Amino acid sequence: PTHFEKRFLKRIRDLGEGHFGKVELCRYDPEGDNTGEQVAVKSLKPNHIADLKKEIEILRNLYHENIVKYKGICTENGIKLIMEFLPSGSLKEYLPKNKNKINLKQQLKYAVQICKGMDYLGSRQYVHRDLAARNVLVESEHQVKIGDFGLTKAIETDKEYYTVKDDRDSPVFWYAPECLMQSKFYIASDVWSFGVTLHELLTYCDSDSSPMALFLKMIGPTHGQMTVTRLVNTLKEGKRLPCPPNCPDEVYQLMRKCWEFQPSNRTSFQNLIEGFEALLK
Ligand SMILES: CCCS(=O)(=O)N[C@H]1C[C@@H](N(C)c2ncnc3[nH]ccc23)C1
Repeated sequence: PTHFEKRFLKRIRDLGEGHFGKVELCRYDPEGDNTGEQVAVKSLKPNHIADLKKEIEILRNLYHENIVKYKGICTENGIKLIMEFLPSGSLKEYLPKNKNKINLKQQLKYAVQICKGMDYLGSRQYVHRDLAARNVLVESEHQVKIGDFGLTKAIETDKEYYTVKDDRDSPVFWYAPECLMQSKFYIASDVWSFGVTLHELLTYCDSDSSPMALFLKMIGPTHGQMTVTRLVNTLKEGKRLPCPPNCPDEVYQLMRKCWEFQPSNRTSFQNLIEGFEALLK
């Protein structure tokens, strides 16, 4: 049930790619008649096998309505992670195609669902470290799920954070000051990334309004080396992503509470759930 044979995983197309990992759409077809189920397969790009094993162990341990469902594994010396496939794809793919169909009420319900999924992940003592719209999957127009855990780490025992020893290519434009200045990741650091994801969601994932595009227009291009320093300085000055068009004051105030410079001053996911639900009538 949880073991998928590689020869029967018929490649269809790519769903997404990282630096060292890729997610592909496959049809698991053991009958050879093309009636098999479509699944999302995460593997290693052409090791790092230990990190995919950790991700598998994390996802197998998560059971929640707003978290992509683990289905099993496929072995090669190598390993692949098998997950349910959500045909509507990420919010980055879905929102620009459905701008007219999705109103503020629906966006706020997605924000509650992501916070519920994140609060559940935090209760398991994990930090996601990669919360962005590209990682939020659309199950239906009424439901979303957190769909990738490639950077997820277990919080160091009796500590409030995880210290990254690598961070090779990480989503710096979604990162809190403590991640950028000290490589320390708190549950509060995910709260900051959430505020950035909420900003993406409210702009319908418009590429011109993306966190990278906006910050590249605020700071200016330098590439690779000085980007993080110039981002830290911009954040120290009190500059934040602006209020999206048609975002009400009440929603922006919640978003701004995700963006307090100090981790201890930020709102929690439980407070965000209650705050958004109070706006839903
Ligand atoms: C290492 C690559 C990270 S990434 O590319 O930034 N995001 C992931 C691609 C995936 N995604 C769009 C999916 N689309 C459809 N069904 C799905 N099930 C499970 C996943 C998934 C999330």
